[PDB]
Amino acid sequence: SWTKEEEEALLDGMDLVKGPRWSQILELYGPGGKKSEVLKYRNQVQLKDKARNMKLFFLKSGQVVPAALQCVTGDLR
Repeated sequence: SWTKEEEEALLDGMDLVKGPRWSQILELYGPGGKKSEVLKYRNQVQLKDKARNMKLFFLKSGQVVPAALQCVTGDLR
C-alpha cells in the first residue's frame, strides 16, 4: 500500500499541476475552438480572472459553487 514518500509525491505533483488547464478550454471555445469560438477574444489570464470572480459570486451569494470552480483556489480578489 501507499508509502509516505508516495503520498508526499502525489500531493506535491498535484500542487505543481493544479488549477484548470486554461489552454484546453480555449481549444474547445477559443479561436478555431472545437465546440465554438465564443471565448476567442479571452486570453488565459482573462479566463482565470473571470473564473475567480464567478467563484466569488457564488460564495458571496450563498449559492453552491459548481464543481469545476472548486479547482480555482487562493485569493479571489
